[PDB]
Parts: sequence; C-alpha cells; structure tokens
Amino acid sequence: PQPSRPRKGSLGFGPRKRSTSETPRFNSWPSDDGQPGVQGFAGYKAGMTHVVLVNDEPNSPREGMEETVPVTVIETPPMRAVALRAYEDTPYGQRPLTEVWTDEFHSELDRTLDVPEDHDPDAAEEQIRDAHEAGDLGDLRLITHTVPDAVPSVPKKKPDVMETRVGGGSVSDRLDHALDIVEDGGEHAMNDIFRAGEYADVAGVTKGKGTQGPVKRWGVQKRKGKHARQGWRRRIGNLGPWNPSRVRSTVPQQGQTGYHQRTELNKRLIDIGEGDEPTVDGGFVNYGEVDGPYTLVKGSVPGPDKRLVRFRPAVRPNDQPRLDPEVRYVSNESNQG
Amino acid sequence: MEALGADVTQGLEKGSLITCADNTGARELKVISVHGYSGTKNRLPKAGLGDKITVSVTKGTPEMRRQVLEAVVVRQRKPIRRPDGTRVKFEDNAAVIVDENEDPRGTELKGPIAREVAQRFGSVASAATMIV
Amino acid sequence: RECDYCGTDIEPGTGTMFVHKDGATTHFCSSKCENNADLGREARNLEWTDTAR
RNA sequence: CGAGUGGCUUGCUACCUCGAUGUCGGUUCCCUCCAUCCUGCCCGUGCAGAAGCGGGCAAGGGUGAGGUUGUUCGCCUAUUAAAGGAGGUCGUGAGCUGGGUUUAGACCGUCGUGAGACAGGUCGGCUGCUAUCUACUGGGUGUGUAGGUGUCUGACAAGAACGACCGUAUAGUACGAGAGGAACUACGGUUGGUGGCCACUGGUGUACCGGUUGUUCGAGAGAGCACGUGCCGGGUAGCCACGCCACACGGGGUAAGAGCUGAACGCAUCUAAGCUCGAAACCCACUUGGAAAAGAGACACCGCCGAGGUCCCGCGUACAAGACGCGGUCGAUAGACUCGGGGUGUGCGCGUCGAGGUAACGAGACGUUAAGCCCACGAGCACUAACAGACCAA
RNA sequence: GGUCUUAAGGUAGCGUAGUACCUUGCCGCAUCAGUAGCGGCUUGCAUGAAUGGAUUAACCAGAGCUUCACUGUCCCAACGUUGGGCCCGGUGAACUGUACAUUCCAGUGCGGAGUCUGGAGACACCCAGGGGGAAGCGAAGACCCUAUGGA
RNA sequence: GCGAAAGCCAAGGCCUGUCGGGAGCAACCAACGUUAGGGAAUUCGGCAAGUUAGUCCCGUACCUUCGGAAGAAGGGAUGCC
RNA sequence: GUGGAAGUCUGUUAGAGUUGGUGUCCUACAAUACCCUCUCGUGAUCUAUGUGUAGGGGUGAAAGGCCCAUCGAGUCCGGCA
Ligand SMILES: [Cl-]
Ligand SMILES: [Cl-]
Ligand SMILES: [K+]
Ligand SMILES: [Mg+2]
Ligand SMILES: [Mg+2]
Ligand SMILES: [Mg+2]
Ligand SMILES: [Mg+2]
Ligand SMILES: [Mg+2]
Ligand SMILES: [Mg+2]
Ligand SMILES: [Mg+2]
Ligand SMILES: [Mg+2]
Ligand SMILES: [Mg+2]
Ligand SMILES: [Mg+2]
Ligand SMILES: [Mg+2]
Ligand SMILES: [Mg+2]
Ligand SMILES: [Mg+2]
Ligand SMILES: [Mg+2]
Ligand SMILES: [Mg+2]
Ligand SMILES: [Mg+2]
Ligand SMILES: [Mg+2]
Ligand SMILES: [Mg+2]
Ligand SMILES: [Mg+2]
Ligand SMILES: [Mg+2]
Ligand SMILES: [Mg+2]
Ligand SMILES: [Mg+2]
Ligand SMILES: [Mg+2]
Ligand SMILES: [Mg+2]
Ligand code: NA
Ligand code: NA
Ligand code: NA
Ligand code: NA
Ligand code: NA
Ligand code: NA
Ligand code: NA
Ligand code: NA
Ligand code: NA
Ligand code: NA
Ligand code: NA
Ligand code: NA
Ligand code: NA
Ligand code: NA
Ligand code: NA
Ligand code: NA
Ligand code: NA
Ligand SMILES: [Sr+2]
Ligand SMILES: [Sr+2]
Ligand SMILES: [Sr+2]
Ligand SMILES: [Sr+2]
Ligand SMILES: [Sr+2]
Ligand SMILES: [Sr+2]
Ligand SMILES: [Sr+2]
Ligand SMILES: [Sr+2]
Ligand SMILES: [Sr+2]
Ligand SMILES: [Sr+2]
Ligand SMILES: [Sr+2]
Ligand SMILES: [Sr+2]
Ligand SMILES: [Sr+2]
Ligand SMILES: [Sr+2]
Ligand SMILES: [Sr+2]
Ligand SMILES: [Sr+2]
Ligand SMILES: [Sr+2]
Ligand SMILES: [Sr+2]
Ligand SMILES: [Sr+2]
Ligand SMILES: [Sr+2]
Ligand SMILES: [Sr+2]
Ligand SMILES: [Sr+2]
Ligand SMILES: [Sr+2]
Ligand SMILES: [Sr+2]
Ligand SMILES: [Sr+2]
Ligand SMILES: [Sr+2]
Ligand SMILES: [Sr+2]
Ligand SMILES: [Sr+2]
Ligand SMILES: [Sr+2]
Ligand SMILES: [Sr+2]
Ligand SMILES: [Sr+2]
Ligand SMILES: [Sr+2]
Ligand SMILES: [Sr+2]
Ligand SMILES: [Sr+2]
Ligand SMILES: [Sr+2]
Ligand SMILES: [Sr+2]
Ligand SMILES: [Sr+2]
Ligand SMILES: [Sr+2]
Repeated sequence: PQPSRPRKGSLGFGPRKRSTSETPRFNSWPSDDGQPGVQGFAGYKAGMTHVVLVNDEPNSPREGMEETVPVTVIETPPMRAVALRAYEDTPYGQRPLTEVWTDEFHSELDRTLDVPEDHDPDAAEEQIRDAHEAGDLGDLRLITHTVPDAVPSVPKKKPDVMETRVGGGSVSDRLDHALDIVEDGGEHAMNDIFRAGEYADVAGVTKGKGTQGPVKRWGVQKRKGKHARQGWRRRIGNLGPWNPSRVRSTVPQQGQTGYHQRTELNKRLIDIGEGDEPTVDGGFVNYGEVDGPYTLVKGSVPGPDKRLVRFRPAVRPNDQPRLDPEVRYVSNESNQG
Repeated sequence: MEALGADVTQGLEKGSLITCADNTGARELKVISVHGYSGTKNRLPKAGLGDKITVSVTKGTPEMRRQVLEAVVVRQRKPIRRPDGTRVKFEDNAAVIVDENEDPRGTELKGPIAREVAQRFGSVASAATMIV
Repeated sequence: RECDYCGTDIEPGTGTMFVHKDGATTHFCSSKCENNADLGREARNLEWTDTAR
C-alpha cells in the first residue's frame, strides 16, 4: 500500500553549495539584557579529548557523580576589536553609517586590509552620536579580527576579520562601552565574554568532501537485493513522475557536500583556560600542540582542525546556566592509537 | 519509561532467537515485538537491554512451547555505555519471562543481569543472583 | 583500574568490561587485548604485556 | 422519498493515437489533495471519574514491522499515538524487477470428426540506445552595474527542523458506595526526523608488523609467484555508524469555540459597528542561500605611478577541469635528520638447552632482546627546496 | 425414476488432482500469524483403467513445501582493491537533425502544447551529473478489425 | 599430489590477447576484498553470495526391485622433528 | 580372498555440452561473444576426412527442427513492368 516515510534529508540547508566565506557569519545575535558587552568571540579548532566531570544537573539522578564527557579543544587567543561600526535605520533596513577606527594595529593586519593611515575618529563619533539624537541609530557592532600568529599549529598569519554585534544596557551606555574597547587597541579575550558553564552557539564551515552521491549526501537507500546487481547500485529510482514534466529541485541528487556554514546551538563551555592542560601526548593529530588560551566545548564542533570557529551567547538556550563545572580529569592520552 | 542509566545499541530485532534466563520451562525465546516501539519504513524493529518485549517460546517444555508471553531483556552481546564511558557486554542474549505486572513468572534467574535492568524492574532484580 | 589482561592501567573513560557466562568480569583496556584473549593466548606468554614483563 | 458534489470503481461513447505513447503488482524518489486514522484546540452526551460514543476547526508532522497469495484488495499476527484514504499517463521499465499478463515448446480437464479451441488450470520461455534540446543538482568563465582591499545590508528564497510517545512528582489525590481513577504544572528518558563530529565503542584500513602452506632463487639469510593481500592474526592515520554532540521559550494575528459591551427590535442577543480570549495550523522567533534586487545596494580605509593583482615557487583547512585556502627568508610551507607520539610482538647472528642418535644430525626452547622492523601524526631543526625573476595595473 | 436418448450407464483404483468452477472447500499438522505445503475427508463444475489405472526402489542443472547449518538477501550501510570515469598528447567514428527553440504555471486546441492565449520567470557562455519531459531514438503495430489479400 | 588436477619452475617462446601521460586518483559503473550485533526479517522464490570440503578411523535411519539407499546422518584424527 | 562387470559413480584428463546469474556485452571482440556456476565424460559416446540422400523433395530419438547468418516449403535467374 506504499507505506509513508519522511523525505531524505532536510530542505532547510540549501542550496547545498560551497560556502562563500570560510569565516562563519552569524545571521542572528543575542538579545539586549545585561550590561553592554561584545556578543561573540572566535578561535581555531585543535582537536578532541575527553574529561571526567562531576554531574552538575540538579534534576539528574546522578547529580554529584563522575561523568565522562567528550570535549573539542579550541585555541581561543586574544582578538582585536579594531573598529566600531554604526548602523542607521532606513526604509530599506539597516545600513552602515560610519566607523570609528584606532591607531594601534597588529603587525600583520596589513595582510588582509589596507590599514588606515589617516582617519578622523571624532568626526566619526560625532556623526554617530548625532544619529542617536535623531533616533535613527540601528545596532552597534565592532570590526574584529583574530591573531593567527599567536597560534603556532595554524600556518596562517593573515588575520580573519569578522563583525560582531555589541548589545547590553542602553545604547548610549554600550555605544560608550564600544568606543572604550576600540580605542585601547581593541584587545579582548574569551574571559571578557564567556564564563565556563554557559551555553554558546558555535558556527563554522564544515569539512569539505567535494562531490558526493545521493546516498551519502542526502541519505537515500542504496538499491536493494536483486536491484543492486543489474547495473544500478547507488542511484535513486527516478527523477520524478511523468508530470510535472521537469525535475523538481527537491529530488536528491549528486553535488557538493561539506564546506557549508553551520550554526550549532547550545554548546556548553566546559572550561576556559590557558596553558597545555588539554594537549594530548604526541600532539593533536594533523594539528600540533596546545599551550595558550583555550576553550573546551562540550561535544563536537563543525569543521576540520585549524578552521576558524566562532562563539556567540546561545540565543535560544534550553537550560539554565550551571557555572564553572568541576573537572576532575582531562585526558592527555595520545590520540594516535 | 524511567531512564535506564546507560546508552544502549539495540542488539536484537524482531525474529531474533534468545536465551530464556529463568526456570519457567522455556529454554529459547523468539522476539516478536518491542513494547513502546515504533520504527520507520523497512526498518526491522529493534530491542536491547532493558526493553520489555513480546515473545514466542521456541524451545522448552510442551506446556510452555508456542505460548506468546511478555519478557524483559537482561543481557545482550552488543555493548552498552555507562555514564563513566566504559562499555559493557555479555556472553549471550537473554531475557526473563514477566507477567502483566512485570513480576518474573519463574522462581529463579539464571546467569548475571545488568544493574541497569535491575533498577528498572525491581521484582526481576529481587530474583537475580548476580547483578553486573 | 588495571586491564585484567595485559596489566597496564586503563585510561579513564575508556575500555570495555566483558561479563562472562558465570557472572565473572573481565575489564579490557583495548580491542587488541580482547582479541588476543579470544585467540586463547594467556597474557603471561606475550612479551609485550606488563603481566609478562 | 427528494436534491446534489466528486471523477477513486464500473459501464457507455469511439473524440485523439495502429509509419507503436511497452502491461498488472511491487520497488525506489519527488510533489500534492482532504471527504482527518493519530497528534493540537473545541461542542454535545443516555457527560461522576476513567473511558466510550457522536460532532466542529485543522493537512504542521506522523501513519511503521511481519504470515499465505504475483496479487491490488483482503484474511491473519504481534507491536503502535495511529498503524486514514486518494491524485500525479490507475506518477514512476531511454530507473529497477519479471512473480502475473501476453508469442514460438509441453501437459490436464472440457469442447471439436479433425486441424485446433478455451476470457480454465499447469511447467519452461528475450527487457536495444554513446543525451541534441529542455529540466533540475552542483561546479566554472565572461559581460553589465563601473581602480582596489576588507566588512556588511536584505529585496527575495528554502525548512518539519523539529514531530511523537513512555515514565516520575502532582496522586492512590479530585471524582465515586466501591470497583476504578484523572488534570494544570515541573521533571527524567525513548522514538522518528534533521545537521554535524571521531576523545569514546565499533567497522575498514591490498600503509605497516607478525605467523604459516606449496614452489623457485643450492641451504641459511633475504626474496618472487599462488590476482590484483597465497592464506591467517593484529592494526596507525583517514573515512565511517553500530559511536558521540546539538535541534526553544516566547511574541503577534486567527479558525472552531468560550465570552464582553451592544443596537437594529425600549427588552433580549458573542455581532450588525466595537472588544477580551482561543489550535500541532498562519506570521514572527531560529537555521541556510542571497548585489544581476536594472531603484543592479551600504560603510571604512588604500591607491591613480602605483594600491592591488597575475605569472612563478613550497603546500593543503580545498578540490573531477575550473574554483578555493595557506606560506614564500620580514619564512617552519614541503622534504631530510633527531627526538616525541604510535603499530606489531621479541630480529640477524652467536651461546646454552633440546627427544634422540656412535657420530653426522636435530623440530623446538631460553638468553642476548620493552627486541627488530615500520608510520599518511607532532616537535625541534633553515640542512635541501619556497630561488631567480617576468608582467599588468586607474 | 424404485426406464429415456444413443450401445452401455463408470467396475478395481485414485480423488479439491499440473484435472475441482464453486475455493483461501472442511478437519488436522506447522507458524506469533501459512490463499502455500503435507495428511484426512470428498457428492469428482468436468477422475478412471495400454485415450492405460494404481503404485513405485533407483535416477534428475525438472515443479512445489519444511528443517538444521551459514551468510551484508535484509535491518543499514561503511571502508578498501583493480579497471574505467576526470585532466593532458595523439587517433577519431556513429545514431539523430521541417523550422524556430531560456522556460514555468494555467488555459485553449483533433479532448495528452517548449512554439496558440494570459500571466510568471528569464544576463551570455562553458564543465560534471543522474535521466523528469521532448506523448525521446531505434522497427510503415506483432494485438484488433478491414481486403470479393497470401500461405 | 591419486592425477594428463591446482599452484610454482625448466627447455623453448614472448613483453603484440599493441596507444600513451597525469590527479591518494571525487560522484558514478564493472569485477572483487573486509564488515559489529541481529541471522532470510530481504525476495514470487536464499536469486546472489556463502556454508561444507581432501584422506583415515568410528558410525550410519526410513525405504528397497535386495542391486541399492550411502560419502545417509553424526563423531574423532590430520604439521614438524 | 580372488576377479573386474557396468548405456555404474567422482572427475574443468582429452573431449563434448550448457542449469542459473535473467551477471558482462548489446553502434559488441562477436549479425549468438565473455566470465563464474552447472551437466556428460567406456558409450544409443565424442571426433576428422571421404561418401550418399535435393526442394512439395531430403533429413528429423518429432522442436515444424535442419538442408551454407533465411525454412509452416532453400537459393538463383526467369515468367515479370
Ligand atoms: Cl531498490
Ligand atoms: Cl513489531
Ligand atoms: K494505436
Ligand atoms: Mg585515534
Ligand atoms: Mg587507544
Ligand atoms: Mg518494504
Ligand atoms: Mg475514432
Ligand atoms: Mg517511447
Ligand atoms: Mg474539513
Ligand atoms: Mg470523559
Ligand atoms: Mg503537507
Ligand atoms: Mg501507472
Ligand atoms: Mg518512464
Ligand atoms: Mg525497458
Ligand atoms: Mg540506455
Ligand atoms: Mg510460477
Ligand atoms: Mg506445435
Ligand atoms: Mg509462469
Ligand atoms: Mg490440499
Ligand atoms: Mg479398456
Ligand atoms: Mg503497418
Ligand atoms: Mg493474429
Ligand atoms: Mg489461403
Ligand atoms: Mg556482519
Ligand atoms: Mg516482505
Ligand atoms: Mg544459488
Ligand atoms: Mg562426415
Ligand atoms: Na546493466
Ligand atoms: Na514512463
Ligand atoms: Na495534518
Ligand atoms: Na500480506
Ligand atoms: Na502510460
Ligand atoms: Na511500477
Ligand atoms: Na525493462
Ligand atoms: Na513495472
Ligand atoms: Na497565537
Ligand atoms: Na474417460
Ligand atoms: Na536425466
Ligand atoms: Na558486501
Ligand atoms: Na531526460
Ligand atoms: Na605499439
Ligand atoms: Na566374490
Ligand atoms: Na548457462
Ligand atoms: Na519448394
Ligand atoms: Sr560575520
Ligand atoms: Sr540572513
Ligand atoms: Sr538486468
Ligand atoms: Sr507535460
Ligand atoms: Sr507516431
Ligand atoms: Sr477544508
Ligand atoms: Sr484527536
Ligand atoms: Sr489497480
Ligand atoms: Sr482476493
Ligand atoms: Sr505510488
Ligand atoms: Sr514468467
Ligand atoms: Sr492458458
Ligand atoms: Sr491464474
Ligand atoms: Sr546590454
Ligand atoms: Sr502519572
Ligand atoms: Sr484500587
Ligand atoms: Sr600478488
Ligand atoms: Sr581454506
Ligand atoms: Sr468568534
Ligand atoms: Sr552590483
Ligand atoms: Sr466408483
Ligand atoms: Sr505411471
Ligand atoms: Sr507567450
Ligand atoms: Sr551520462
Ligand atoms: Sr625460460
Ligand atoms: Sr602499434
Ligand atoms: Sr584486515
Ligand atoms: Sr524467506
Ligand atoms: Sr518472508
Ligand atoms: Sr565429518
Ligand atoms: Sr557413465
Ligand atoms: Sr563425470
Ligand atoms: Sr533465464
Ligand atoms: Sr556472480
Ligand atoms: Sr545478445
Ligand atoms: Sr577408466
Ligand atoms: Sr540457415
Ligand atoms: Sr521479375
């Protein structure tokens, strides 16, 4: 009677093409509540290890017991909020109004941008504040970049640039909060934004697999039994009915799989430290050794080792925060074996 | 059902033949269905440690033979994961016949039982000689 | 914990426990050890083993 | 008894097609319909409760596994929230199958004088093609907007990104003589679906290490062949699922429905104007794409004798071409080497022992030896190679 | 019915059969569940004695059914191997072609339209792909009927 | 080795079952290796694949035209010195 | 015990054949091919050459099979435009 069955794969992540920017671009930000603050940070994926944790959950039958938890190690060195961009509200949505830059720039920021030699920070600030008085000011965001140089395992020296929204108290207060950071040199850290135990949304460009067929790319069945020996093994039944006389874009077909941007929600931060406590013996495979600012994210993170990953305070957390989980053990056992 | 306390990779399907670890007179049991389960197109219904299943008696005494009874999976060859990460696996696949109240039909259980199964079915546990 | 087969310590959050028919229990640190055991080899006769060493 | 709607059944007609539009059932894969089987929200009851029974809104999601039979249908079994029905050339053979139907062989029953027939049964019996256009999935090159780098906007577009269930507390409580026996809410888990990841478990791993059979290189050592590993055991990286991680709450507007105020109609009236509420459904929230959005966008800085870019060179977080990303001495980008980290399992040689044997000889054992051999990983290290150098450019 | 047509009126056996329409007959076996299979019953639509009946050890690339063993047939797919596929040098066909042709949704039309109508969408070119459509290509339909056709 | 069997190797013949170069070399296809747990649930039907296997010893049912059934079945052994 | 019969068994010995894969191929290597599986293999056996039977006629352990890629009546030319 032709049993029902959900379709193969989701239609919500298309088209399934190669990502335009290897640097992830958040398409949404946390709501304004607490004091002003940068709503995101970034780092480079190193690898995974596991840790034994004291069950934190107050509703768990195991509260207070040993629990082994998988962890992805991400190197999160200090970044530079190099500029403050203001958006104005218009009939056609938000549009960049102006930017307030700084004087101090990392020695190699010139590998990506044409660093400013002559700029007027006060004229920029002036225009912005006037926009606020006028009541045409849209959110406030900081132009941010990483310092790959601080990460030995990562070959690149060319910084990765991304814009990160600033939310918080009143606009006037966070506008001033924003200007404060920038001016210094923009240097800030993972600590300044996140605390172990909070939930973060991690975004990243997945591992690339080039061209793959329907079975692997969409999860369609392989031909079965006798149907697997006639000359068709990994090809779908048909491209559609007689009518409509065309192939709908919804039928599972071959193509690019991997290297797509993905935003994974509610990833618990198990620990934010610095040094080489998480490093594995022999070194993380295909990566290297960790000995500096790092973050331990519960579970998996999209992307291959060395790819830039971005953090953002969870915009739709399911559970309440249980700060600073107790870590009783961090495996440093070789990952080769 | 009440959380099991461990992750299970179902090692059994509908039609699987397993050991009846008790003294009811049933020696071999065939899995017919899995309580509370619902699969998907073409998927053979699966069962593992802790699941209550409907069974048919394949081997045993004439009186027990062919009767369709309820049972509880107590052991399986496919590994399971405990909170501390360790995997646990048994020498065989076995289940215990149980009544409408989940009380063992037999008087004695044969062989070890997973602690997790014991937590779920206490009366079954209070019949176990070995709980691992 | 130590591997009931080779003798080395079992990295926490690792290994498998095999529950014998009679209820006995054997904690294995790895597949390698499990597999040599399945072959009928006794840890003391295998030089690379802590037990042997 | 009367009035209709549908085009799922069947019949009718002969309008299209006989210089051919390949059958039924199944399968696989995609979209849809609602006359709703479940899930959400309601109304009534011959509604105490629990539960039935009937009705309304509602198509978001789900509707599964098996036994006979080619079967559709249907009968049957255990599960389930439920295991709804229908359209797409009775969707789907330039996709599959070939059981059935439907050639040529043969048999049975019936019919026929016979050849032979049967809208009966039965055994066997063939499935061509290198895609021109269009369509779509992904990937490039150009032109347009109109010197460069970086960052964005968001018209539009896609999503089910989430659906469902069990259990606990509520509570042996409300209700009820009892039997029986709820809910709001807060929790824990399972299942189906979805996206990603490999620390863990599992698979592979014709890298690698070991054992060993036959044969050839005289033996030994070390090797070839026995099919792309002779066979067997283990297994790194990597890739994987059987493994692991993540996938709301809340707003706004409504349907059925519950009501407020309220007249036409002094009263009454949920409705005529107005208003408070109210569905898994609608919009937003969330994810993904998206300056070719022709109103062809915004900001900042750099440059027009030079900003930037190309070729070139060393490479992969990338990859069928193309594209993409990183490094190039202001350097650790690749290789060598040495450590570290891994795999296998104790090398050659020699010495002792060794059932025996006059002796020769001798399978094998122990020691040397955590040995030997090996590594798609890491670090150190400029030793080798990223040199030399050509060119474009407002 | 307790003979009549047309001579006789089915005996031994076998029987729901490769013959039984009814039919998934009824009882039993076996299975969680068996339109199957086997045993029995049997009024046989329409079995039956060399149009041979019954039966049968041995034999069989003959048809159907059951069990033990085993397994990627399946749950549910993964990794690997060799040859292709992809890029480069050389060689170098064929099928097919009224014309135009970037289409999509509806409608209309000899009632099954890329070309008609109305809208919608649509910057050109190229690479790879699996084949939805061109009622795709290949063969003056083999089916059916017709011809004062053939064998 | 039972062997005019397999497999390996001589004498002898050949590199002409005659286009090459390149990409850890993707999808997809041909032919094939290895797959955890379940074990025919797949399918019209175990189709395909697999299981068993050589030799010796023990042992072998119904039925039978007394030939056979029969290698029934089932069990054990197997190298080297 | 001897003996060694058999349209006897196993057997890719030579040699003959072709159950299934509805595998590969299907502008083919090929107008009937390739691979694995499968059957026969002391006889009604297989095989070479010579020789005979001729078209409404042969030949046929019978399938309307075969008689030079064609046979429910060969091929060629003629009747014939
Ligand atoms: Cl299939
Ligand atoms: Cl079931
Ligand atoms: K026709
Ligand atoms: Mg590893
Ligand atoms: Mg390990
Ligand atoms: Mg199915
Ligand atoms: Mg007509
Ligand atoms: Mg056609
Ligand atoms: Mg309705
Ligand atoms: Mg009620
Ligand atoms: Mg829908
Ligand atoms: Mg059809
Ligand atoms: Mg078709
Ligand atoms: Mg066809
Ligand atoms: Mg074709
Ligand atoms: Mg048949
Ligand atoms: Mg005939
Ligand atoms: Mg047939
Ligand atoms: Mg019968
Ligand atoms: Mg007679
Ligand atoms: Mg004709
Ligand atoms: Mg005819
Ligand atoms: Mg005639
Ligand atoms: Mg397996
Ligand atoms: Mg089936
Ligand atoms: Mg077979
Ligand atoms: Mg002759
Ligand atoms: Na084929
Ligand atoms: Na078709
Ligand atoms: Na619905
Ligand atoms: Na059925
Ligand atoms: Na058709
Ligand atoms: Na079909
Ligand atoms: Na076909
Ligand atoms: Na078909
Ligand atoms: Na609402
Ligand atoms: Na007769
Ligand atoms: Na025969
Ligand atoms: Na396989
Ligand atoms: Na097509
Ligand atoms: Na040549
Ligand atoms: Na004699
Ligand atoms: Na054949
Ligand atoms: Na003639
Ligand atoms: Sr961004
Ligand atoms: Sr967006
Ligand atoms: Sr085929
Ligand atoms: Sr059409
Ligand atoms: Sr035609
Ligand atoms: Sr409706
Ligand atoms: Sr309901
Ligand atoms: Sr039909
Ligand atoms: Sr029927
Ligand atoms: Sr269909
Ligand atoms: Sr057939
Ligand atoms: Sr017939
Ligand atoms: Sr029939
Ligand atoms: Sr123009
Ligand atoms: Sr309850
Ligand atoms: Sr009671
Ligand atoms: Sr070889
Ligand atoms: Sr063997
Ligand atoms: Sr209303
Ligand atoms: Sr533009
Ligand atoms: Sr009679
Ligand atoms: Sr006979
Ligand atoms: Sr037009
Ligand atoms: Sr093609
Ligand atoms: Sr030679
Ligand atoms: Sr040549
Ligand atoms: Sr292997
Ligand atoms: Sr079967
Ligand atoms: Sr079946
Ligand atoms: Sr034997
Ligand atoms: Sr013979
Ligand atoms: Sr033979
Ligand atoms: Sr065939
Ligand atoms: Sr085959
Ligand atoms: Sr052919
Ligand atoms: Sr002989
Ligand atoms: Sr001929
Ligand atoms: Sr003529």
